[PDB]
Amino acid sequence: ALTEKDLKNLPEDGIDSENPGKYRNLLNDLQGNILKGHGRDHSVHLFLQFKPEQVEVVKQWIQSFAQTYITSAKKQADEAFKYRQKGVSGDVFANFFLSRHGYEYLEIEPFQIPGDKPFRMGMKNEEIRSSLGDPKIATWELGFQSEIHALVLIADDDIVDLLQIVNQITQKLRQIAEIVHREDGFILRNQAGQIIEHFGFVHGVSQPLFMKRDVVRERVNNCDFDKWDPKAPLDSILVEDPNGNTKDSYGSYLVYRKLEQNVKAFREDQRKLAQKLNIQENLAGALIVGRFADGTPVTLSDIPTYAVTPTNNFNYDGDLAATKCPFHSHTRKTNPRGDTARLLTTDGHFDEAFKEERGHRITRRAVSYGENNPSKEPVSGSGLLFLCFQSNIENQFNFMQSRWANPQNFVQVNTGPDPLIGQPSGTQKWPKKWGEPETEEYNFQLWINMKGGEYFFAPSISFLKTLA
Amino acid sequence: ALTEKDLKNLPEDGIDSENPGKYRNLLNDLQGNILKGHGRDHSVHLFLQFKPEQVEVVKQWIQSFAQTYITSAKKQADEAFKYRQKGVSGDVFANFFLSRHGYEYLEIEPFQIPGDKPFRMGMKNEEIRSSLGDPKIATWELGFQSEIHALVLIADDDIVDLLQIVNQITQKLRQIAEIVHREDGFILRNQAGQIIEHFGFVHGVSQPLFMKRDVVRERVNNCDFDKWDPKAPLDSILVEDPNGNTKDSYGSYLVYRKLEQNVKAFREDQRKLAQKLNIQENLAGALIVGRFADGTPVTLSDIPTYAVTPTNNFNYDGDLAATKCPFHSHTRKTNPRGDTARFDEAFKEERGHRITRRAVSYGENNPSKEPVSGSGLLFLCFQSNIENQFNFMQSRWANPQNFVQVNTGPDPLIGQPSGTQKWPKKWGEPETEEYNFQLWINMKGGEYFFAPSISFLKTLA
Amino acid sequence: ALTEKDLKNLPEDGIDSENPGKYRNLLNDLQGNILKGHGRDHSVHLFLQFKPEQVEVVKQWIQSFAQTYITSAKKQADEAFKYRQKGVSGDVFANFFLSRHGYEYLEIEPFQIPGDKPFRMGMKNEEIRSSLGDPKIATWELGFQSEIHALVLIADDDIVDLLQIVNQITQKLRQIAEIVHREDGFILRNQAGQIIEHFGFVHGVSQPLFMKRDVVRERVNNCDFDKWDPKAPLDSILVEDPNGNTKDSYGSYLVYRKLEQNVKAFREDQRKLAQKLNIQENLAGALIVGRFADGTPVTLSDIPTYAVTPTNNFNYDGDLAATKCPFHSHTRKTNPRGDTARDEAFKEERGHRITRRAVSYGENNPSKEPVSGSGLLFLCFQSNIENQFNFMQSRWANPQNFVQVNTGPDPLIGQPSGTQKWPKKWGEPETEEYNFQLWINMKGGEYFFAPSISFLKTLA
Amino acid sequence: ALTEKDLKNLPEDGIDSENPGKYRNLLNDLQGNILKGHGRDHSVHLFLQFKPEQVEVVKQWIQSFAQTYITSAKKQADEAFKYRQKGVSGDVFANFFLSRHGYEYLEIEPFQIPGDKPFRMGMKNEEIRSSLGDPKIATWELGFQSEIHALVLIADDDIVDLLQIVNQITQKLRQIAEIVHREDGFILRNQAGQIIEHFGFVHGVSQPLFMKRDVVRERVNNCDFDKWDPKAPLDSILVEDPNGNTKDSYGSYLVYRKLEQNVKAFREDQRKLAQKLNIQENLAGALIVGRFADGTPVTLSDIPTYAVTPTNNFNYDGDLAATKCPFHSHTRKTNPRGDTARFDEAFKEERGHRITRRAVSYGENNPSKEPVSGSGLLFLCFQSNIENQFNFMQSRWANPQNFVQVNTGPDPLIGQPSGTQKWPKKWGEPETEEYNFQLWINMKGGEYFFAPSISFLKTLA
Ligand code: HEM
Ligand code: HEM
Ligand code: HEM
Ligand code: HEM
Repeated sequence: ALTEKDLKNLPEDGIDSENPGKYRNLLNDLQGNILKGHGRDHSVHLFLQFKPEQVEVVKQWIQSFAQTYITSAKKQADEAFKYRQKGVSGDVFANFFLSRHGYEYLEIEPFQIPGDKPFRMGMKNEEIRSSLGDPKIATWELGFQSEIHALVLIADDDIVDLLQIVNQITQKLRQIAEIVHREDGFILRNQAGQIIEHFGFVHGVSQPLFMKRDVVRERVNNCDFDKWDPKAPLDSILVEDPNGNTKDSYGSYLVYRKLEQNVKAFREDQRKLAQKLNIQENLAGALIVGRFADGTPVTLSDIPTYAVTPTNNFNYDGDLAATKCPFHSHTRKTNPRGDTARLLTTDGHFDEAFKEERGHRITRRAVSYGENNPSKEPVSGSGLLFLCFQSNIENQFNFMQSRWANPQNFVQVNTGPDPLIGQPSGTQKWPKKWGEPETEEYNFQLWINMKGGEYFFAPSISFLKTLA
Repeated sequence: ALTEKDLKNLPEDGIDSENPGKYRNLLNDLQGNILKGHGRDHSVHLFLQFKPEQVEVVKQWIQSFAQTYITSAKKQADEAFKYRQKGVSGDVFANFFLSRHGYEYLEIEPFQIPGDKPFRMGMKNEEIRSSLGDPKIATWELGFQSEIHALVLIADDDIVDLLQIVNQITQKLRQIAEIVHREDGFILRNQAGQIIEHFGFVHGVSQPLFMKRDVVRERVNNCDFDKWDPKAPLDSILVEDPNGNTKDSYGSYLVYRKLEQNVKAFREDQRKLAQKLNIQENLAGALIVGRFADGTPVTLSDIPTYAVTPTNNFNYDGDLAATKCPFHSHTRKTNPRGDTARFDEAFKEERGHRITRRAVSYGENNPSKEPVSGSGLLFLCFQSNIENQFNFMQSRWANPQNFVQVNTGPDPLIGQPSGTQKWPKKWGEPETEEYNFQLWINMKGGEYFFAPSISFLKTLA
Repeated sequence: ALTEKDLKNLPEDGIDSENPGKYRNLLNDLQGNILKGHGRDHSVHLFLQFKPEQVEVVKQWIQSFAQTYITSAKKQADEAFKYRQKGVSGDVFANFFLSRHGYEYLEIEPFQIPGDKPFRMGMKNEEIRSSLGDPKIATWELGFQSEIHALVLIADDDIVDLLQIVNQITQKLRQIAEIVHREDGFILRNQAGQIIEHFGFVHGVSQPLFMKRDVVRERVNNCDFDKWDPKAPLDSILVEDPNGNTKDSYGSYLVYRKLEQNVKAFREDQRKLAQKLNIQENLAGALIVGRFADGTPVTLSDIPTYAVTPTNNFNYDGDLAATKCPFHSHTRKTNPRGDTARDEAFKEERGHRITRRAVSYGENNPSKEPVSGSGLLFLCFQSNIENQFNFMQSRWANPQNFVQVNTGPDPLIGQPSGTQKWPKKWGEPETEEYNFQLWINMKGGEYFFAPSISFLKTLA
Repeated sequence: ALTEKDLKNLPEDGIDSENPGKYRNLLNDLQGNILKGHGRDHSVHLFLQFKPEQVEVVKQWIQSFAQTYITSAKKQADEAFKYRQKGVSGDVFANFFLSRHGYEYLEIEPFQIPGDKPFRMGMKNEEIRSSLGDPKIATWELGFQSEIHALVLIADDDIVDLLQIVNQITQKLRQIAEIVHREDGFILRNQAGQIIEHFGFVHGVSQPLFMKRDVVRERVNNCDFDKWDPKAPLDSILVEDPNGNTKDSYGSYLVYRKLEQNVKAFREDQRKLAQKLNIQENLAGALIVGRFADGTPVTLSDIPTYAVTPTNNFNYDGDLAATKCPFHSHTRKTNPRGDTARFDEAFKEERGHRITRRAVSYGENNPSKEPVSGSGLLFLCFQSNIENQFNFMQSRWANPQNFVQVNTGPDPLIGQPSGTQKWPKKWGEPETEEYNFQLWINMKGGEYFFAPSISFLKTLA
């Protein structure tokens, strides 16, 4: 019975998984890892292509997997609650995702396939590739060149147990599917214990928030959200599953991209940038990313502050000319925190324009691959397994990459591409002295390579359980 | 060339140790641990009485110690910078302090001895004892009953190495001095990794800030400064060293007090208070201290809320009647945040009484245990004027029953003598009930010292 | 050159990898993990079926794998030496094995396929199954019911890294092969840090030894060799690779069996046995296995004694009537230490030994009691499967009359189960009958050959 | 009752601390750390000189320390038992030792002072120094140049708590004694978790054994002692305390020596030796010490075996020509395992020279580093006769060039003065080459003490 209103407006404290009220049925039929990350230290990603002419036994397998393993949002919350209260660790965590091709394999009518246009086109689609600035599909890792039908995600803190359970699951799975690709994701940490990505920066700091446990935690640590509200409405991440079987059956769209990071070359380019500007290497890093390695926002400081829990309580209102945090910095390109509402609004509707800007946000659930020692500097074979959720790929991930990160004239003319993820690489203007207007041009090179991926839908659990 | 102006007004971002500008010479000749704490996990405190008739060899020893070991504020900042940037751990940290009696031992002329009156009088002085409400000197631990000339402080994160270095240092030291007392300080922590004191409360939260690294961290991570500005001027902590060699030779006055904490009895009294008011035990704690054990200010909340960086950008403007945080609570007694001004001139004066705390713990290192005796706080603080700062805070704020208002009662944590407080029955409502919270902290000994400029110590012989 | 003499007689200190003498060329072309275990904490086992009509590209893949990853015995020894001397870890460990079906897929002429008869027949063969007392092939786990061509084994101490490297390897591999089954092996330990198996017993103690580093360690730290000599000749494990590129090209035959252990039921049966005999649970365990859980040989003691290096320099000469260690106990069945010879007969008895390279699967917490899904990935090497593993199972463990009439089957591994006679009091003759049940289930496996490296490097 | 027989013959399984039988009174009145090491990870050593004319208050202090802190052998065993059985940690461990000078300070009559001649002479005695090959007393560290009366030893696994307890103990102690020197001992370990000394070799492997727990553990791990019996009779370590309160009152003589180890130079010398002989560096180490770094005996192997618990089950009967383990190697010099008997009576006499080691490390705690000075071994050992045990071992075995055979040369590790050894070119073959391995251990000070019975100390005042 959830209305338009209920989906467009998050409660003030978020959705309370212990007292869900009208969101109870939703949480029971929605898969986990969407509204709140599964939080497990290890994961396995199995990309599947179902075997020809085996539709009925495939459906039986999916059904059994949904009955036995898939974790709902309610189950995810209950497992976290039982762990905190009684030290009892829960079952493995599991998600199941379908591509558009997967829906076709399953003989679901076109009109019943999730409607998102990028999801239907697929990440190999030439128009999609062109719009993202992505490389040719022939450059992708072999696993991703196959037609992918589905993704199985299994996660757990105990790696050896995770491997055993995966090996059990795969016995029946292999009868009906080719496993065309596998990843074993993990969480990289720095010596302070912060979660980082391979270039050494704390990662996952700024997220749309939905669940009470997150909202309340973030509020107490971010000054009552007095500079930035991280809450987001449910309709920025959920969509009705057109084939769900409850009054409140929802899913979300997944973007999966394997992003290789050339750490050695990145560090060299960062040092060179620092030498050219005659600044500290750590500040050069902060100008590229928008934060110091520890998470300190460069809009707020020209030095790292080393807080283990970095602040998210800022906007760029004290930095309108972007002489502290440049317009090109990754954080400011991907989350303008109002820049588009000021700079690109001429009818004066700041509030409406800011709401629209905020509607482009993505909910990240990324993990690392490759080298697990963060002191090392891999050239290839290490990076980020980029996963994010949204209700509209065209308006969220694709928008963020194609309209914000890539273009040289966003948010203002001659900003240049995002030096971390913008394709193609180009020219940025860097402040010589933090907080002062004079800049110098430097072409920071793109040290991230797209190695493959796909768009999926996370269906409602009831859909999956009644497929056979 | 630092002027009156430079000393009375801190720069907006504090003193930048990596780009010190006009403060460069000051930072080279000022000892560390004053403007910013040494931050090491372990320390050794050696209290000295120099041996009679050995003035010249004592001076030679002090000179060698200053040349080899003493850490300047600049060196301290450089060691932290090298550690962050390259993982290289620095030398051991060291301070050296002299008492007035120590200056006299060294045959320094009276006009050249630091001028602070409490420092000159000494912590054993009867007037000082009476003013502080302190116990009789005959009750102090034996080590502190000796005439103390100096204090050597050595600190390091690696405890075993620290002990070896100390044992090396003490070989030549014992030739020229009696070590009359030793402490081995350490940092107590809660399960979240926050620094606490033996009663279980997060500790060292609210400080005067001077250095850029501290000022910016606080501003960025603790919600800016619009309710409470933690910056302080240099003249609230530094004093020109009358015997320094440089144009910018400064020191500071140290108060050292060994404060024994009866954890078992404190917890019992806290439970009895809670049960008398029919409130949660954690809230009873918060009414005694002014914060919950997790650091949550009781003026802002009647429950703990677990902020990772405990809140400090607040004042009592939403709590004028003190029915959330009582006037008697330790934090509100020791930092009234404008109560005395209730303006601008009066608040500046009020803020001039602040102290810069550099305390460490002694005794039991397992924070789950409940020692009765032999555990507590090695209370160290710095200031430019002991009469106006530590002594003022203890004698005029914490102890009196009529500060800040009539019948407030003494600070139930540190006030001497103990007395009667009025406790709100319901947080945020006016009705109170009287309860005599007992004093569970005992003064076991201490002394006042001066941290001299490094150049003074390096050219003493 | 290696002569018959060199293969039939191990040097007194074993083969010295750092000064190999006449064995130098052999160690260069022989895969690791055979003469000495790879010693890595984690492993991944990938069972392969090559895709139809892709023989040439399969050969190219195998060749690249042999050039890039396969660890020789010389490389294995060098990696251990560099690790001890300089702390440098070095590469992942890798083996590659072929089944007879794999040889046929690769269009290798029959006269060139390794000659061992069980190997050629395959572990699914009905005569093999019957001989071993094995269950029907339809009861096997699904992965093992496919026709298996090859096994890729990759191992490393750093599990996360191992997983990344495996995922890299499998990208090109999947183009030319189905991965029909996977295991992730790991090492179970007790609180003292000794390697154990799921029933709780220290495991991997008694082995044929070949390399100096093993021989000397064992001699120095395990009380010399005067009661039991653990050395074995190279011809008890190595076989000439008919397709190697020199006369010094050797391989070995691998037996792989997934053996599920019902820990819960085993412990109950052990407790019931102990109650029936009115003895301590731990002694009942020792009578089943031949050792206490801590490794203490039950022939030597009726109590555990916690030796750090579990004892292996013993025989049953003080226990001829088997009233301390019964004739049915697992250790005494699988290694009679002279019972069958009661000189030439003892040498023959010792020729049946197997070199074990097993690892665990399933539950990694050894305090738990899984019913199914946990056990031992049993791997062993030999030069002659008929005379070694198959002999040990079919002629020693299984039969009721080995080593003497009415001994009964090995209560741990004997198939089918039956009746054992158990001493009421250790060291005294009176026994009582009890049918210990079989709590190990064969879930699948295959026989393979580990070829010489030069064969694999020049296959395309 | 204890008879001559009981003291000259250890029971087959050693003394059972849980069931002591005839040894019950002995274990109550005997200090710990003698028959079995205290096994604590940290210790503090306080060397004392009692203050002139304060004999009676010194006696009262010693009495209170014996009543409150000193650990008997029985208490030590009970604390270990409770810890294993219930996880309950015990009190700190403590010993108290007196020098001959300390006995004289306490006005104990000469006939009542322990009779051992080296003990009475003192380690500063010129004839003692000459006999040991020791350096001039003026080269010792300053702390050891004082007249030392006593040594207080306090030990615990929890370093911070140990420090606090020591600081408490020293308050009353300082009233009646000068603390002339302090060490903070610790246990150095290699990456495998084995206890090592600074040169990197596993240390403490071969010991005389007395207590059942040790005897049984060692027996099971050493092949039922079939090559070497490590047991020793009680009279090789215990001495009747002439001033104990019963006939079951015993003590032992302590040798304490601070031995500095030049790790950097030792490693260079080892590498030079290896290059000259064209052998592996690890084997060169084994030829110096008698064992590889991991403990593997070089008499048994020319390669390390890396067993975490090294074997002790060997003698040199497979190596009579000493071409595997040279006659000069430290282990073979200090424990010939029958070389001097080459029988039964001579081997018994040879075994009577053994010492029971209770050493700990000082200085650098990171074993990967290579200190030149300031790091080493705090060498402690016990015996019933210093002349026949430690002094005999150093002066008659380690030092002489003609022990055990002509032109063996000094022990290259500890022999003073240094000289020439003959090293086998190829392990197990006779041809040798001369190389002068240098002495990289420096004696920095020490003293001989007696560990008195507890009853003596408890009734001293
Ligand atoms: C290997 C590739 C990438 C790296 C290393 C990376 C790194 C980071 C870092 C260090 C942060 C700052 C801390 C945080 O809030 O998490 C961040 C934030 C973020 N990144 Fe990325 N990023 C990557 C790819 C992407 C891509 C492809 C997108 C979207 C198209 C994206 C969108 C975001 C967003 C939305 C934020 C949060 C901005 C905010 O709310 O302040 N990132 N990224
Ligand atoms: C064992 C004795 C003491 C204990 C257990 C103790 C405990 C605490 C605690 C828990 C806080 C709150 C957190 C913080 O800001 O650090 C605090 C604050 C403080 N204490 Fe103490 N204290 C002790 C002695 C003293 C003494 C003797 C003084 C001065 C005479 C003092 C002055 C202060 C001041 C100035 C603050 C900061 C108040 C603010 O700015 O809000 N304390 N103390
Ligand atoms: C899950 C199945 C099995 C378990 C739990 C198991 C367990 C053990 C145990 C605890 C030992 C004693 C310690 C040792 O020397 O390793 C051992 C020894 C041994 N086992 Fe097994 N075993 C299993 C299967 C097999 C099979 C199938 C064979 C051969 C057909 C075998 C052959 C041996 C041999 C040869 C020894 C060494 C005996 C000796 O030399 O004293 N085991 N086994
Ligand atoms: C810094 C000085 C010394 C070092 C580094 C050192 C090192 C060692 C090492 C590595 C061992 C072999 C393992 C073991 O403990 O059994 C050992 C054994 C021994 N050392 Fe020392 N040692 C030192 C000084 C001394 C001195 C001064 C003596 C006697 C005068 C001595 C007597 C012994 C004895 C008796 C053994 C055992 C011999 C045996 O029973 O096999 N050591 N030493």
